[PDB]
Amino acid sequence: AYTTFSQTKNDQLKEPMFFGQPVNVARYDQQKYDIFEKLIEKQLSFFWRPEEVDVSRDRIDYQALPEHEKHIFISNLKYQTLLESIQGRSPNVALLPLISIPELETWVETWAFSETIHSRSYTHIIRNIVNDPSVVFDDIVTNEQIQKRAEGISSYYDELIEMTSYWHLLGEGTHTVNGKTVTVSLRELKKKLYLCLMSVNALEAIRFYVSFACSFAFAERELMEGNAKIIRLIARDEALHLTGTQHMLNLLRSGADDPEMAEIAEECKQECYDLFVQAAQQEKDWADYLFRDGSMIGLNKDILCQYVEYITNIRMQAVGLDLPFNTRSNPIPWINTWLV
Amino acid sequence: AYTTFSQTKNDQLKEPMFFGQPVNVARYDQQKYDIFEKLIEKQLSFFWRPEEVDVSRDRIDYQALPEHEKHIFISNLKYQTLLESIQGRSPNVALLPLISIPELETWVETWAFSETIHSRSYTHIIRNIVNDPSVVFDDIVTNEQIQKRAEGISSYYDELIEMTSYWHLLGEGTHTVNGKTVTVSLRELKKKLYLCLMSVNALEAIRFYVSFACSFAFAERELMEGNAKIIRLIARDEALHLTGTQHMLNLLRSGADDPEMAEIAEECKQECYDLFVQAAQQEKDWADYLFRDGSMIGLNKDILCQYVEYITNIRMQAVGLDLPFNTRSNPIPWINTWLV
Ligand SMILES: [Fe+3]
Ligand SMILES: [Fe+3]
Ligand SMILES: [Fe+3]
Ligand SMILES: [Fe+3]
Ligand SMILES: [Hg+2]
Ligand SMILES: [Hg+2]
Ligand SMILES: [Hg+2]
Ligand SMILES: [Hg+2]
Ligand SMILES: [Hg+2]
Ligand SMILES: [Hg+2]
Ligand SMILES: [Hg+2]
Ligand SMILES: [Hg+2]
Ligand SMILES: [Hg+2]
Ligand SMILES: [Hg+2]
Ligand SMILES: [O]
Ligand SMILES: [O]
Repeated sequence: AYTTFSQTKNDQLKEPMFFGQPVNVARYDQQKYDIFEKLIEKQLSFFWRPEEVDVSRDRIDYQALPEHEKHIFISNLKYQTLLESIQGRSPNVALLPLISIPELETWVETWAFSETIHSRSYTHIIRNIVNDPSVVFDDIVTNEQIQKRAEGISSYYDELIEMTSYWHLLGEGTHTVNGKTVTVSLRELKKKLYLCLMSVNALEAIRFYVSFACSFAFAERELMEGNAKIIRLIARDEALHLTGTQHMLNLLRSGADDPEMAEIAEECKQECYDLFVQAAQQEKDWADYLFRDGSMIGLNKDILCQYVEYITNIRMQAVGLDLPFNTRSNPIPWINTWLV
Repeated sequence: AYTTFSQTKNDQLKEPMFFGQPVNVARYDQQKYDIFEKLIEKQLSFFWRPEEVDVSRDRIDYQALPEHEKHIFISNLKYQTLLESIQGRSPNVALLPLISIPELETWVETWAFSETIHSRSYTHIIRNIVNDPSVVFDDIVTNEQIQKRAEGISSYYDELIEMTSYWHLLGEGTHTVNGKTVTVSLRELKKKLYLCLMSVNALEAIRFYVSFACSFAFAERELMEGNAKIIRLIARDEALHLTGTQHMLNLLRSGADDPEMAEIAEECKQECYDLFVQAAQQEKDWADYLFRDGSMIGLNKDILCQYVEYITNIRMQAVGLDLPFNTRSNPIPWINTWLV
């Protein structure tokens, strides 16, 4: 029941963000929520080309790094690459088919595009600091430790995508597919989308910032400057991305959009909460692998765990969730230098 | 089923363009088909922003235009806008779930993004010439003369998408859904893909170029020059888009990527041929509506039909199809000043 151009003439200002009539005409002279049009404009003004960034000094710095520091740097970079690869395609494949207002549709496609740029920036770095990029990339696929911290992200997207396909193909109701009773509930699909959004928020607002911190710890040492410039540009984009999800989520919560969504947000707020807690624990567990061969002066498991609790509390409060961790001050104030 | 991150470590250099294992790691240090990485690079270097183009004098030009000429200009514009709206979302929703090599996946996302920039530019133009955009945007959805090609185009995409979902959910075989038998064949799915692709090639290589001619005729008379500058940038991007689909199609029919595709394409060559002729015929018929109240300088029914046939022959030959029209030289050499 999905269409690349619905023939019904509809008022796009009255459609909900998700699950309404598929978007027809892409117009930008008006919007239901101008925040998304503002995000598109901002992201477009931030356009940057990875290959332009000079990383010729990074090869020297990297090779000069002690084995354990190279391990920290490379493990962190491989994790960023993993998430970036997923973020480049998922917003488009999982969300795009469910959007019913033009400004949000284009925001998602712009957001997804900026992610491929980030992935390209990572190839640019890897390619210039290692002899064979294939070892780094192949390792990303295997290596349980990396897939361990990312566990749950791709599977959630995949589940939303599958449920969406059933909805579009069969419509709401109880069906019989190859002798099996398959239930298709729009309410259930909405919750899956809602929670997918919460997970993407946790991903970009928490997981990536923890990685930024690890990257900048080297920048603080006057090392890996090329990579540092790239991380600064990426973080600049990420701030827009998480701003977008925080708005989608808080707007759905307000009851000003789809009424059922506000009900859903309230109904499963414990799931939203649990999603962040698990995400936070995963970042902590990752520390054991990251520092397996040793840590660095101002970068270890304790400092990383403290930062996770710090950033998690801030992100959760921004979407109206109770705080799971004790409140504390920024364990690494030096990161402000590299951010904003 | 589809996944946003296949856990199997595979060789992306040996996967076919479509239907192979979903792409995991987005890497750009290597590629099976170099052309896609070059197109991404070129498209990025062509980045531009509609808002930066001065279109301040187009409103006065449009108002002074004779009624029939206003009709010609606005009808043409509405058609282009319709097509960009489709091209912005469709490549992503339709092709992404079927791509199995990284360079092709990112090209499609970059190509799609590029299309949203074009849609944004049309809003920029429309807002600075009618000061009442809604009338223009709503007519796109319902205009009978326009909503004929749109239907066929959206139909190919929609059918491919639907068959793709069935394949991903149920796989090949004979299934039952609520008392009905549902057959899923990979051969038929591959044919549909080959068919969207051929149709998209005609959309960008023929349909849009005819519209470019409709647009630059005004520029030749030093009118609607704001619009003209924007169309030049769009046509510049379009050359890359058609180059992309041409390579996809030639690789698929040559048998170097998938022997079954080469086999399938040879079987439906007559269908493809007719598909191309039909597209050309729709563009021709559009002339009766465009010049129903009179034609203009250097542009009329006969000239347009000549250009359609000239362009169609070139594009079809480029993808290995026979020429349906009598050969001739460019009927409007002056167009080359705005194209290539
Ligand atoms: Fe990113
Ligand atoms: Fe992001
Ligand atoms: Fe376009
Ligand atoms: Fe195009
Ligand atoms: Hg998700
Ligand atoms: Hg860190
Ligand atoms: Hg819920
Ligand atoms: Hg919640
Ligand atoms: Hg802690
Ligand atoms: Hg198509
Ligand atoms: Hg024309
Ligand atoms: Hg064919
Ligand atoms: Hg064809
Ligand atoms: Hg003709
Ligand atoms: O990002
Ligand atoms: O295009």
